[PDB]
Amino acid sequence: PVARSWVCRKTYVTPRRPFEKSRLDQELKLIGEYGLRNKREVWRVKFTLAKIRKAARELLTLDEKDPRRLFEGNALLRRLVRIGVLDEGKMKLDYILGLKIEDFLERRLQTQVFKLGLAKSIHHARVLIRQRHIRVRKQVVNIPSFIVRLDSQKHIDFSLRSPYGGGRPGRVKRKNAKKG
Amino acid sequence: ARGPKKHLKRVAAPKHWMLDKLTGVFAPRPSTGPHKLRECLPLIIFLRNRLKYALTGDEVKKICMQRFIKIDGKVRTDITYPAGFMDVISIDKTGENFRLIYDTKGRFAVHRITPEEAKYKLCKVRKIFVGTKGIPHLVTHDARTIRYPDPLIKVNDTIQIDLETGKITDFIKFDTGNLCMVTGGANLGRIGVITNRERHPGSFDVVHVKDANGNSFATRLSNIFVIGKGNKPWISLPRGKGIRLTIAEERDKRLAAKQSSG
Amino acid sequence: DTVTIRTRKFMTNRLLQRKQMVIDVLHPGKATVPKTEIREKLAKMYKTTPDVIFVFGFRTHFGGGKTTGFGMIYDSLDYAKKNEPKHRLARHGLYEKKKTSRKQRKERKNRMKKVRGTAKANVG
RNA sequence: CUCUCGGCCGAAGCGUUUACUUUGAAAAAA
RNA sequence: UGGUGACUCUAGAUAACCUCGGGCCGAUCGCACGCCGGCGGCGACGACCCAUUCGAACGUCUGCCCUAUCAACUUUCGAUGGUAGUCGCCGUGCCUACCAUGGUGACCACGGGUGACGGGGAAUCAGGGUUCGAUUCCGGAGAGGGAGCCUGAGAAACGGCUACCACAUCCAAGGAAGGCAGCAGGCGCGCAAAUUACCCACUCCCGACCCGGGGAGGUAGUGACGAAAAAUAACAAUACAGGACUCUUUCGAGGCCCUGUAAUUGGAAUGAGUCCACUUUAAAUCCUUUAACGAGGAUCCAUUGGAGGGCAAGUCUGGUGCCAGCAGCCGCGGUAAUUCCAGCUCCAAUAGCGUAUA
RNA sequence: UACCUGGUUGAUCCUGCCAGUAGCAUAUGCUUGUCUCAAAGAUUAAGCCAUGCAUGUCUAAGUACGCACGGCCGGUACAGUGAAACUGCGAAUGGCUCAUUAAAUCAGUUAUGGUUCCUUUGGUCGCUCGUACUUGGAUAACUGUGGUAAUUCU
Ligand SMILES: [Mg+2]
Ligand SMILES: [Mg+2]
Ligand SMILES: [Mg+2]
Ligand SMILES: [Mg+2]
Ligand SMILES: [Mg+2]
Ligand SMILES: [Mg+2]
Ligand SMILES: [Mg+2]
Ligand SMILES: [Mg+2]
Ligand SMILES: [Mg+2]
Ligand SMILES: [Mg+2]
Ligand SMILES: [Mg+2]
Ligand SMILES: [Mg+2]
Ligand SMILES: [Mg+2]
Ligand SMILES: [Mg+2]
Ligand SMILES: [Mg+2]
Ligand SMILES: [Mg+2]
Ligand SMILES: [Mg+2]
Ligand SMILES: [Mg+2]
Ligand SMILES: [Mg+2]
Ligand SMILES: [Mg+2]
Ligand SMILES: [Mg+2]
Ligand SMILES: [Mg+2]
Ligand SMILES: [Mg+2]
Ligand SMILES: [Mg+2]
Ligand SMILES: [Mg+2]
Ligand SMILES: [Mg+2]
Ligand SMILES: [Mg+2]
Ligand SMILES: [Mg+2]
Ligand SMILES: [Mg+2]
Ligand SMILES: [Mg+2]
Ligand SMILES: [Mg+2]
Ligand SMILES: [Mg+2]
Ligand SMILES: [Mg+2]
Ligand SMILES: [Mg+2]
Ligand SMILES: [Mg+2]
Ligand SMILES: [Mg+2]
Ligand SMILES: [Mg+2]
Ligand SMILES: [Mg+2]
Ligand SMILES: [Mg+2]
Ligand SMILES: [Mg+2]
Ligand SMILES: [Mg+2]
Ligand SMILES: [Mg+2]
Ligand SMILES: [Mg+2]
Ligand SMILES: [Mg+2]
Ligand SMILES: [Mg+2]
Repeated sequence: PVARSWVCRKTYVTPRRPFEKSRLDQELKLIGEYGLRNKREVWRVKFTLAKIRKAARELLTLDEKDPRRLFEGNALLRRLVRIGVLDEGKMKLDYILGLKIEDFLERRLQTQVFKLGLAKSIHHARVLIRQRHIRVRKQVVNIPSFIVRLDSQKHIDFSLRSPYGGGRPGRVKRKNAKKG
Repeated sequence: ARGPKKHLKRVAAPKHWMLDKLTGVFAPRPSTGPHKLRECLPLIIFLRNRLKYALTGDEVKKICMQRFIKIDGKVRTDITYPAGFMDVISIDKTGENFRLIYDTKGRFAVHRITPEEAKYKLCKVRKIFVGTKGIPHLVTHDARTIRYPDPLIKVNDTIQIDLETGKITDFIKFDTGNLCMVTGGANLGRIGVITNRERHPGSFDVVHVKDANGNSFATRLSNIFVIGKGNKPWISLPRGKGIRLTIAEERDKRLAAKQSSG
Repeated sequence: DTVTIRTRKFMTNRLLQRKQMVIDVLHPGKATVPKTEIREKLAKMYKTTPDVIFVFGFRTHFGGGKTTGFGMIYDSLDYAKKNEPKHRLARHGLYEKKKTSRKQRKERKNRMKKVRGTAKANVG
């Protein structure tokens, strides 16, 4: 026996019919627009949303007055709000089922950086984050798919270590300055 | 297995000890003692985990050998010596005195006490037997056995015991209109007043108890422990007054505590 | 000149004779501070000598701003010498281990498991 | 559904007995 | 006297009993030293017996996969029950003695089989199921096979012992010694599985013990079982090539959007690596932190299967000519092969992707 | 995500299986830059096993006359560290494996009023009317004489 945790999960599920024009096109678009790495990333999101839709659907069969529906529901809606997907107007239970993929593909750090206009192309963005130029609050984030909370959005920066915001020049300007 | 088992696997440890999966295969395996192992606390959990005083088993060991820790006024140098419900831990060096009571949620919590109140404890009386030239005997839940008690003490009654002399000062009889805590069970850690007690011959006796919020619940009589006479508890109560919370209201407890924080 | 010591959780054990606490370190440009340095800053806060204080378990957060650890500060040097787990004393160089391996004393053990009384000492 | 004690209500009864149902307490942790 | 739902309970009184293979009553240890030749403080072991804790051991009720090419089964040798015992730690056909003739069975006994340790669980799933659970928790069994005991609170113990069987080591030939289904590692079997590594620092355990010990455990090594995050380029100009909005009857114009291709230019950005020092840690390692070097073409280059239909994608180009061959299935190959063998192209998933098998 | 396509006929609607399609585990082929986790001689042979290790243990408080050390002051019975050996305790846990085992094991459920229990915790421990200011013998380490090719023999 040992001191080790065995728990783990799969973060996605692969589609039932491998080849269909429809799926392929729709998922390609999703890939291109948000600058994802592979079809997996799409299925990943698609699956995380899918879970939520399951929880909701299995609350909705319960009566309103039930303690569990009230409590568990309010929690779910709350998480869903503070990530930025839902609004506080729509904060009823059913508007959950009214959710689409794009909505999570919104709140990825990769896209947020390109929306805030810190990077000038979506792909430029994915590079920029991975390149450590990007930071949240005081924290440097190395991952393109890092879902950005509603309240943590107001500070997303250029990370005072970097050339861009933090005033030390990179390797490349260093060499051209050592020649001149 | 030939004969008794000396280890405890970490995972099979009693839940309310609050241990982690990650830091070992084992857990402390309370030494044999006064409180049933499933139910109790080992000194080493309490001292290094609840209190944070010591980091490791070893630092604890160095604590008990300076003979600091006293349980019911006597030095216990065994680190896995079990302490249990209604028990007193006195640390002379810090002047800190802990009694062990159950939380609302069913865990032993750190609960601090006046050096005054620390001089006694409560016990449940498990049975009464006469022996050896007609001399009556008490057996507490602490396993302390006591002779020549007041004949008025019957079973499931609480006694107040001076920790100095180990002699009963006075007692509380078990009846409706008295004030109890559930010691183990589903409802463990709750506090209420006995409403009713129903008797099924050949089985467990069922007790109903009502709150300060008026909620009612049942347990098995063995799990009930009579703390106080009428509405007033003899022991200090823990910070949570001993009334449980629907999750929902607890969330709002937290939230209001977040909005009033700042 | 830019290094910062803050101390987060802090407690005093009368019974281990120590001020036992969590150490936070800000070091924006530099690599992680060495311990022999951090002891000095820490020391001049609590006014005690360097000797008596022991810091360990330093961990640096991703992206290189901060570092977190523990430290504990003993009343007398001697108290430390009793209470501290030995390896930490040895990083200061006070205590010294024996350099015999496990195979060593194991082998010797099973060797002298084979002889009677005074002969046991004659083996190695 | 009804009488013997105790402070009009609790213990005492039973009503044929089950199945079904709701509720309680007990259901090791992972 | 006290207690239960209920005692042949607990306590009391009477008569006696008391094991030489003996029951209790302390012939013991330490530290302080003090008091009126005497007195005593704290502890350590002991101890019969209660009670308690950890249990353990037997019972209660309900629940298991396949099989009729197993329909009757058990009872002279206990089957079922009775009465008295013996044995045991006690309840009991547990065993003996004597009686009775029972007990089980289509609600599937009895017998056989199981690539059967049972659970907690796992995989898959609309609802219902089906399959798997040797494997880290709980329970059971076993230490080459059987059997039998010493010791003890506790084993019918195997890192105790005594045999027999099977194996195998040493020998001066008389004798002696064995038990990896602990860790490593080796052989064999096989489609199928890691280092004769370092440690008691953590976790707990044992001990006369704060001090000793622990292949329990921890840490490294090997590791594409599997699971998580995630590089292989981004940008700008031009060069066009293009396209959409605007203007113009058209020619054309646009400084307005985009896109590709550029054996086009351009410096900016970084990790992979190399590598000082820190940190990490029992000592190291890794990660993280950080100096120094470190990105322009075959480099610091992505591969695995496919390209008739199912099923996403070629009426290409050269070779083969019912052969070599592919092809899960329908099928393709007999001189213009959209299916073979290849070059070009594109297509699916992507640090993964195919095959076979449950 | 409550899902189906190809295949019998000249063509059609069917019953119907074969084939496809997605997971999941074991193997395996080709390939492989980064980081976090992590299973791993179960299936067949509960087949066999060199070598090393895996269980020992002392406080102030059971026995010290080893000079082994020192050790002081030396008629102090014993100052003190202390190998060994006697004693006490532990070796019944833990670790491994899954051969056997089908109301057996096992799970929930109950019982012990039908029993045993080292230890721990508290109880008891001048309740008995009858050499003690201390009793008897032996044995181990140690000293020595030995035996046997051979041992954790004696
Ligand atoms: Mg075992
Ligand atoms: Mg009962
Ligand atoms: Mg559970
Ligand atoms: Mg009989
Ligand atoms: Mg009998
Ligand atoms: Mg007979
Ligand atoms: Mg089997
Ligand atoms: Mg099975
Ligand atoms: Mg199993
Ligand atoms: Mg294994
Ligand atoms: Mg097991
Ligand atoms: Mg066995
Ligand atoms: Mg074998
Ligand atoms: Mg023993
Ligand atoms: Mg045996
Ligand atoms: Mg062995
Ligand atoms: Mg064993
Ligand atoms: Mg092995
Ligand atoms: Mg081979
Ligand atoms: Mg393998
Ligand atoms: Mg250790
Ligand atoms: Mg040690
Ligand atoms: Mg191991
Ligand atoms: Mg490795
Ligand atoms: Mg593979
Ligand atoms: Mg992976
Ligand atoms: Mg590396
Ligand atoms: Mg390049
Ligand atoms: Mg190819
Ligand atoms: Mg081709
Ligand atoms: Mg095809
Ligand atoms: Mg097609
Ligand atoms: Mg094929
Ligand atoms: Mg084909
Ligand atoms: Mg396939
Ligand atoms: Mg036909
Ligand atoms: Mg046809
Ligand atoms: Mg099929
Ligand atoms: Mg790196
Ligand atoms: Mg095997
Ligand atoms: Mg098997
Ligand atoms: Mg011995
Ligand atoms: Mg003991
Ligand atoms: Mg005692
Ligand atoms: Mg001799």
